Amino acid sequence: QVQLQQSGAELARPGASVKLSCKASGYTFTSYGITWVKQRTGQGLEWIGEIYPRSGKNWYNERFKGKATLTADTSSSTAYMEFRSLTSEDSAVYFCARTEYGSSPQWYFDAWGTGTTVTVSSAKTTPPSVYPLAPNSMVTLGCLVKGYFPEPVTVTWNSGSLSSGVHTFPAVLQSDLYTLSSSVTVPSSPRPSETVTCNVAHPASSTKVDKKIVPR
Amino acid sequence: SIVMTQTPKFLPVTADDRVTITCKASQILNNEVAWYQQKPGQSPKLLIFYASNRYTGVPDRFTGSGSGTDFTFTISSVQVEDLAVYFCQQHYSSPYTFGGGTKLEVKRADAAPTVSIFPPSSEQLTSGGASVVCFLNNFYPKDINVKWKIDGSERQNGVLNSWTDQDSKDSTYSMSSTLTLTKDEYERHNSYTCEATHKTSTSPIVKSFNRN
Amino acid sequence: QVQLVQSGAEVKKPGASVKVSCKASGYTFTSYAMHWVRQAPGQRLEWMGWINAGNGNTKYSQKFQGRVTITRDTSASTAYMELSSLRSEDTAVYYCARVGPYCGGDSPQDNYYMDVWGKGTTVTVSS
Amino acid sequence: EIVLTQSPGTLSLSPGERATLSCRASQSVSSSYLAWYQQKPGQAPRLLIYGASSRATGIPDRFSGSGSGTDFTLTISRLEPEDFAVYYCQQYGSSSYTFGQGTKLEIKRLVPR
Ligand SMILES: [Cl-]
Ligand SMILES: [Cl-]
Repeated sequence: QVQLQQSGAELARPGASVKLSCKASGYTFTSYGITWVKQRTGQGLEWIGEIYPRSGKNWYNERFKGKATLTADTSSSTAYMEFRSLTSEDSAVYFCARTEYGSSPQWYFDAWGTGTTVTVSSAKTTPPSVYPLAPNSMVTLGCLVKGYFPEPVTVTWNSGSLSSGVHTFPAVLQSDLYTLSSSVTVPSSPRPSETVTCNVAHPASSTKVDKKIVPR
Repeated sequence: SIVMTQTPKFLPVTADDRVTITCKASQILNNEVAWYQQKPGQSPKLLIFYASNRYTGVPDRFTGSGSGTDFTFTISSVQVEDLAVYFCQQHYSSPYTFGGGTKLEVKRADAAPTVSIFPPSSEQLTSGGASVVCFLNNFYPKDINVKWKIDGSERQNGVLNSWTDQDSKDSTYSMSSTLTLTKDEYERHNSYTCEATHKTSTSPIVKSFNRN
Repeated sequence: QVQLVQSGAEVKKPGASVKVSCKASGYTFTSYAMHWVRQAPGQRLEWMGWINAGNGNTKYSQKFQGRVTITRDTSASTAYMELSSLRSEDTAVYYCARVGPYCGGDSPQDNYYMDVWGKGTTVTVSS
Repeated sequence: EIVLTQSPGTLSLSPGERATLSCRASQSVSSSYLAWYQQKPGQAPRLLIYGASSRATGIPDRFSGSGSGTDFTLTISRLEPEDFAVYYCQQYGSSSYTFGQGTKLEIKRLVPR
């Protein structure tokens, strides 16, 4: 089983540097190459460069030569990519992948790694402010989770007893913080008669909040 | 930097449909084109390499062909487990470049968005801020526009939007638009409105509330 | 285990053509180049041409341009060598050989020797 | 073209002795583009040395490659009966791929003693 385990999500400040890890297992590390691909959330892939661990020889995309540096440690079967002078444009998911090799590098990648999410920001760990959202047969309620950093948060409704008719929207960046929203739809008889509560947790700040949706 | 023009970018499909994805290169290649599958929140998986060759484990319904400038990737009969984004890639010369991608979705009957507007909560107003939230839930197709109006005056700045992916159950889409003001300006106006423009209706779906 | 299995011996008349096959197994066929070599009775090893099993590009010897045709079949992991308008001097053993694996050196040219050889295909041009 | 001239054409030696084969190029060739091969009668050639001095997989230590430029040398430390065969050198640079005429390493015939 080919496997490329990538380090945890990196959080760096602008102008700082980061070094991503890519530990390989399930095959002979020195028999293949390791490329790195950039993927900004919601769009295509971008090739960064290549390294051949057995010899250390590396190829680069001209766009990343000064910013990225590819190394590898055959003793630990780990590939590294160091980024310098980080900017908001560098925030993305970074994959490592194993490259096919024969009589020469083939430059297509048959095994991809976990994926490391890099966030370039100066924000500090901030807990969310959870705000209820209140206004026929159905009733739609909401839960506004605003001003937290970093990702992620978890959201449930009545401790999970409300699972159908629920969907949470992706977080957006608002004032260098994250803002999220969750929607729950229940029959109009259950509420306002029977309480509806949104359970929000922000593991990074070690905060839990339960906000009851009150009618106006 | 060779350009791989991949079409279509978005493709609705029904189970057992024949999917055909095209990928045109900006210059003449031999056959160094590979194809990848990426499911939401997952890593890409190689499917085809050198235009025609399947990778280990790939089912037979996935095929690829082409040479020179035109390359095609076909699914004989799409399955539910095949719903994902598909990329072509050229492994001919450096820098190696991928296509724009092709996202599949489950075809579905049209559905109008259930619109719901929520005024700022009492809790939030204790912080000098006010967020008006608008939900546009369970509509198809995905294409939709949301417009805000304060006392009938269109509002642009301060509006952040967010879209869900296609729901696994009802195969619908949902959106949330959030107008965020200061408590000061929020109290300078009376009515607040979000208008949803969707192909299911020639006139927008309007929801409003009065701060008083 | 890397193996190149060639087709059986051939006996042709002058003017005919012959096509030799080279079934490859034990490695990614499309990731390597392949050489074709012949050796006439009591003569040197003679290079004839190589083919990129991936894209199919070929380079032929100038002593054989026009007569030799090297092709590939990725679906079958088989290379082919066709020699037309045969004459007595073409009586020889024809070999297919895969090149070596790319070490991380200057260029793949550092490993375009004949790493793995086939066992040979005898072609005899009589009468 | 790049012509390779091996010498001697025939080398008659006994087991236990040292054999020294020479491959001379008409032009200067990079060491990384020089290969040696061994061919026993009836068999197919076998890779022996690549890159002028790198042994192929499963090649005894008594085989050693050397040289550079226009003069390359294959040396067999101590001859074993399995080592008597034909030996070809090859230049596999970008230009073309050419073999030498080959050295015939024979078993020396002796007078009774
Ligand atoms: Cl990820
Ligand atoms: Cl080798």
